[PDB]
Amino acid sequence: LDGIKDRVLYVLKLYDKIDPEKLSVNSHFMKDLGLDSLDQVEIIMAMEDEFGFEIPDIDAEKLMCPQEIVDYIAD
Amino acid sequence: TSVKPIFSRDLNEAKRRVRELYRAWYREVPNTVHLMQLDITVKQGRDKVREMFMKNAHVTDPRVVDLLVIKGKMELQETIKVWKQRTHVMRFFHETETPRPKDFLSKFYMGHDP
Amino acid sequence: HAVIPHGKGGRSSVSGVVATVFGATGFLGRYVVNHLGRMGSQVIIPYRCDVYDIMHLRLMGDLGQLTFLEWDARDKDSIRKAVQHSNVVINLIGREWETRNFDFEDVFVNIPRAIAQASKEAGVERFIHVSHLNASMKSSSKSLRSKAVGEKEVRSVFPEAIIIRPSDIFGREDRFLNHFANYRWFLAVPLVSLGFKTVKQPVYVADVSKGIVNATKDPDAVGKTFAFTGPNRYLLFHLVKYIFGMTHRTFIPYPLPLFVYSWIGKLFGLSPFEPWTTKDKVERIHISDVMPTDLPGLEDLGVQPTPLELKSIEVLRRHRTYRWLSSEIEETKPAKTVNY
Amino acid sequence: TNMTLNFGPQHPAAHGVLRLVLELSGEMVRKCDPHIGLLHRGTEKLIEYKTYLQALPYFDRLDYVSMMCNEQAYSIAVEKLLNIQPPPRAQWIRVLFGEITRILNHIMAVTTHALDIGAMTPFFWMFEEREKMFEFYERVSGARMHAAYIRPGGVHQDLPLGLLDDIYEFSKNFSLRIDEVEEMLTNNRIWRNRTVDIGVVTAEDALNYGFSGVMLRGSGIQWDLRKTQPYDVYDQVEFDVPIGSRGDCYDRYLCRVEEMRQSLRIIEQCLNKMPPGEIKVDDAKVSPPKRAEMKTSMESLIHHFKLYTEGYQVPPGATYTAIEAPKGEFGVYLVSDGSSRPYRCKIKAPGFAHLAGLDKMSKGHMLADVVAIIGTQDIVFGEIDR
Amino acid sequence: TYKYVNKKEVDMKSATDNAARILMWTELIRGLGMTLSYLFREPATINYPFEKGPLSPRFRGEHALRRYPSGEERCIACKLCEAICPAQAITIEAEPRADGSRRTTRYDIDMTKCIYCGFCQEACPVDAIVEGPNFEFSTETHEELLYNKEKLLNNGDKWEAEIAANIQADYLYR
Amino acid sequence: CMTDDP
Amino acid sequence: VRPRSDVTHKQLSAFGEYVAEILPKYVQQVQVSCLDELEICIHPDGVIPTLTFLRDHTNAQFKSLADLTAVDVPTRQNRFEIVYNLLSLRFNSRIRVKTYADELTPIDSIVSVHIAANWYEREVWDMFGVFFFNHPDLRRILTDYGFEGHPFRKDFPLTGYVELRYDDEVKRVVAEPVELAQEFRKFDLNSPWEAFPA
Amino acid sequence: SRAEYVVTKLDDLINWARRSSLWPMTFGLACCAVEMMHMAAPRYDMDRFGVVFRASPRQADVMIVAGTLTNKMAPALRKVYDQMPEPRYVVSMGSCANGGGYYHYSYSVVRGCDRIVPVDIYVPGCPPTAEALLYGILQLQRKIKREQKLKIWYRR
Ligand SMILES: NC(=O)C1=CN([C@@H]2O[C@H](COP(=O)(O)OP(=O)(O)OC[C@H]3O[C@@H](n4cnc5c(N)ncnc54)[C@H](OP(=O)(O)O)[C@@H]3O)[C@@H](O)[C@H]2O)C=CC1
Ligand code: SF4
Ligand code: SF4
Repeated sequence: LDGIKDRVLYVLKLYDKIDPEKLSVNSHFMKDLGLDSLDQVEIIMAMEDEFGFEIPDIDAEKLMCPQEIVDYIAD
Repeated sequence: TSVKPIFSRDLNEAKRRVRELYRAWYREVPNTVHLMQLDITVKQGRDKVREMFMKNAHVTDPRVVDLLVIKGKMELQETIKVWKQRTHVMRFFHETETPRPKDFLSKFYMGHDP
Repeated sequence: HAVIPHGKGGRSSVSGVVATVFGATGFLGRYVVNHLGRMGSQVIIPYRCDVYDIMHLRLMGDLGQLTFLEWDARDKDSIRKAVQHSNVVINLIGREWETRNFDFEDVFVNIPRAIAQASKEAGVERFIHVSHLNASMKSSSKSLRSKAVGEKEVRSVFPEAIIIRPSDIFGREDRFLNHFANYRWFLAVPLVSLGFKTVKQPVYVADVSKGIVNATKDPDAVGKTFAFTGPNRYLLFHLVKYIFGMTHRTFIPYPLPLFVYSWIGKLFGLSPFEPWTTKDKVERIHISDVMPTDLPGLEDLGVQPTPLELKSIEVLRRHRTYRWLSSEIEETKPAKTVNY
Repeated sequence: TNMTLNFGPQHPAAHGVLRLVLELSGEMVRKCDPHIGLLHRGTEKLIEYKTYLQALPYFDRLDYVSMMCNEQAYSIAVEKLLNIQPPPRAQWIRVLFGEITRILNHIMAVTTHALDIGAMTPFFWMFEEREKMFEFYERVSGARMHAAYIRPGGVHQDLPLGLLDDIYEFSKNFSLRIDEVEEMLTNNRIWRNRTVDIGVVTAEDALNYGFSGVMLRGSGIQWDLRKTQPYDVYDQVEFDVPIGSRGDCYDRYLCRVEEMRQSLRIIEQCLNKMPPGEIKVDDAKVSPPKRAEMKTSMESLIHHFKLYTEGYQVPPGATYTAIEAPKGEFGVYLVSDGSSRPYRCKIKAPGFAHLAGLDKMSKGHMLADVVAIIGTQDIVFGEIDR
Repeated sequence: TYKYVNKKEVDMKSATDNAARILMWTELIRGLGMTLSYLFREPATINYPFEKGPLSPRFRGEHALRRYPSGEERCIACKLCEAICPAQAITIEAEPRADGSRRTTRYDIDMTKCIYCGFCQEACPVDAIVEGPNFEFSTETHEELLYNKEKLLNNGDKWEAEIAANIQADYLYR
Repeated sequence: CMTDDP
Repeated sequence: VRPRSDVTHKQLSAFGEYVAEILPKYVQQVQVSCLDELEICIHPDGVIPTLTFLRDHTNAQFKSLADLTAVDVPTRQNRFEIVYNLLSLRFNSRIRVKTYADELTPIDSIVSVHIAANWYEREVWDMFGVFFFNHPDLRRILTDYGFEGHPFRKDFPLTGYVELRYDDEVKRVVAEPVELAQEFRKFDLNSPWEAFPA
Repeated sequence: SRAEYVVTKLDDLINWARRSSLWPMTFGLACCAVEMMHMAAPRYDMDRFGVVFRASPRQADVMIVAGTLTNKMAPALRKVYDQMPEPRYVVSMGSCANGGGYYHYSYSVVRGCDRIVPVDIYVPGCPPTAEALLYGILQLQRKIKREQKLKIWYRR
């Protein structure tokens, strides 16, 4: 259950245009990181490759929280 | 005002479609750079995709956004199926053309009409 | 005497540089005519190769931009008429194999002198002479030394004549990169000192070309001896392996005394048809790249050098196999940089 | 991709330039998506920037196998807009060279069809006859093909003094030349096989996909715009449309050989009954003045100067006029403002519709079948690409 | 009036006839006879350099600018040859010659642009620009194909005798 | 054969 | 003078009313012009309905689509004027139904009514930019694969903005902004004197 | 015996072989193709001169570009030019391919094939007469005859 967060944290910092040590689970891609709308899209996609599950077009819109992403991936 | 809608009733719904296309292109960039043996970097190409998707970031009207992705989707279908060849893809990168400076002094020094 | 530059900057536009370029057919040359033609400059390309071979140059020049003249190095008159109406003369005459009827002196010092000599008589505004990098009048390779001899002479025939001095060049159709990659035929790839202590700094051909062209259109360069070098140096070991890496062909660096190897170069040199390796080439290959302390070339003349790894994929692709032909540089590992 | 394989632009089998991106399960074609525009050149936009008489040469190039018949369509169209009609002799001429041109197209279509199939001797046999016909063009227009002879108000210059006689000697013999091809292909034990029951098109489907040509006539639909809606003096002649049954590559072929035969019947008449008269309208307003007149009469110079420099000045309107070009219905929709240069000129190409049908014709067919069907549509990429 | 191109008992005579057609390839042999027949016909080809395919007077061929017998070039720069050229090929700029007469300083027919329509032949009032008979002017370089006034005037002088004969034959028709 | 006169 | 047959002018006019009554809803103007051709003008929404009635009506069978085109009147608010020309092998006549479409207000597709239109509709999108809903596969037909801009629009430069040449440096064909060596000479041809309309 | 003589003679032979047998790969873009099929046809037999009726992009010595080289076909032309042997040649045919022709100012037409493939002989005429192509093919034969590849090798 945390293992998901372990992976999710690994994916966010690897792209390197985000989380320069400011990575936080409560941190929101759009709300505080400032990462672009599109960049988020890239992120969700990224998570999909490591998880091995492709999340739908819409639910990407609701999760801007890594922690919430782990919430959904566990489901 | 009072304009009949094309595919979405509002910018919101329209933006949904743009997201999908971005994803599409994002997932495709790598394949093209390999099926066309293009001499570019997937990362590099993926930035280009971003460039284009934002070159038209200013559009506020829903109808204009819908036709833009209508055009966009046909673009990737020709990009895929390798209908466009290496020469039609690389054109996006404007590799051969010499970049023009936008500095006034620069233009003054070169062209009569800037 | 001049041509006001009108146009937007592309083909079918005018830049006002009428330039004789005697050795255009060359690997470097091809590129020099490309930019000069792109810019819209008037280019006179003297040629002694057959017309069929000179055809590749026709298309990059716009209608009437390129004029081809029949010319013989031994015949002084041919050089005379070529520079009659040019205001810029660029000399790229060079070879690696001393040919039966042309010695390193001729290709590097003798001929390139007569040329600039006439150019002055003509009244050409500027002459650009190209000589190999690290060229001591005492360097081991007859080639390099002879080239050094020339850069001196031509000064006296043509004062304030720019002398760009490029390193071995990296580009498609180049030797530096293809030669090593073609060692595939050889089961083992000899490397003097096992490819060590001969750090080398390649430079993309275009960078060199653009640089050269920029010289033609800049007053800052007079008597300047620029040195286009590169964006990163390399011990010959990584270079060799890297090449083999992109070519996706095995690597067996094998130590072989340069003494014995100079002999292998002699062997190929013996061959009548364009010896593939040259006793001098061998030496040059091992001659370690000199560090930079001279008039800056690239960047200084306006072009930022381009790393080797970036375009290597295009130069070495032809050497791959059926499947290896589909691999790209970023999944591949880029070799380490040794400045030493 | 089911081994998607571009038929390729460079292919002797593909007329001109055709990329047929085809997905073939082994030697069976699952889907044909023809690509077009390899010869788009702008013919429709270029015409808007040119005057009526300087846009006439574009029509010869639209489908140049049928060089003149195409001109007649623009001619007719420009004549309708001006409500002017050509003089009687010019009409017969246009039908004379209209038909000669049909033969020229069919000799191309039948013989080029065979070359792709693999029969090569029919092409050389009939290209010699073609050659002889070209010479008619040259001695009438000046150009072997791309004449510019049929202009918007009649033809340009009367026939040379002696052409009719030679368009007779030739016609008197050409038949045997068609007969020969026949003894070589109509009943070949092998032509039939590769052609029979290949690309059958129903009657209802042919009308639906807008085939409008032999392709319709081959399916048994009786429609020849030359009999249904007579243009020029094709009304005064008597010919039999060659309708077909069991429409398939072989049947339509037989139809094209039969119109070669029927056109000789129409040519004969035209030679037998062409009237004495003028070959261009007498309205200096539309037709350029004779050179003796422009060099001796002021009103004629003024009319020569204005006509060549500015133009007809067609009255504002729009018309769709269709003839029966050898390929099929060739029509020009020419919208026109009062200006001397047109506003729009969509060329309907019998061929844009026919290619589209390639998909619905070549289904569950082998690679060789596709080659046979492109032949039975007489696709000239100039008309399709325009 | 319509006609059925292909619109259509079993007797031993009939069948035996049909079976022989399939078994011994009778119709195939018929086709071979036709080609053997021509093998014996005289070939229609011409020695191209030695014998030339016939072209009658109206053949458009290669552009030339004529001159009056006296020696005064016919063109008076009205420039409607430029106006009616469909391809924009002819470029004409003029100025009054010292004589006071009107002549073209530059007359450039771009032959690669020209599509040999022959309207220029038609349009000229003095008939200075004519479609000359020569069709063999293939050139090694693209620049040679672009033609200025001096090449066309020189072309006119070389072919004037035949051009005059050709115009002589066809002027009544025009 | 433009003119049948030599 | 052309050989007008009034017999036609009348019969086609009469059909024009017939259609106008049968479909009061979409027909805006019907007119049998001189040259004896009938043109029924329909609101863009009537594309499907008016065609279908003509394709499948016993008293007006218009089976084949001769052509689908779009004149572009830049002045007109609705820029394009989609024109559909239809033939009737049963009544040997032709009618043209023309609608109006602006750049971003798409028209319905008639591929259903006539499959001939599958290609012409792609042709209209490529050249003029009108979009056709419910089209099976709308994609550029005539223009190059990477072409940007719709060419037959009156606002598109003839020469265009891009041209192609082979560049050795890159050993591949490469677009460059168009640079022409003799610009299209734009002769002004309109005469300042009109012709008194008959 | 002077090798120089020995060389010239040898070169000539080489030139005679290439110049006698030129196997043309023709494109037939557009119509000027119809005027080449006429050359192949009986009045003006191309074969008699050693020109084969047609060959594939490989076995072809000369490419005759007949017809407009539109922007979409421009990448292909090159490919096929690039897929031919080391001794290769291009005979541009037609005003539509020498320059741009009637369609020079169009947005979809390359203004000449010599902007995409180096061109050796330019045959002029909208439908360049078949005799004219034949003249053009014959001038390519005189161009090859003059080529002196081995003498330059010897003198290099
Ligand atoms: N990487 C490199 O190649 C480097 C090159 N340089 C210098 O830059 C110059 C250009 O290099 P590059 O283009 O590779 O050299 P090339 O080997 O390509 O030869 C350059 C040109 O010189 C001509 N040439 C050679 N010998 C003679 C002669 N005897 N008479 C007349 N012309 C002759 C050749 O024409 P043809 O073959 O038709 O006779 C050729 O086109 C050379 O002079 C070289 O010294 C310096 C550093 C590195
Ligand atoms: S028309 Fe005849 S005369 Fe007038 S300019 Fe053109 S050529 Fe000279
Ligand atoms: S040149 Fe004249 S003939 Fe040859 S293609 Fe272009 S138009 Fe057709």
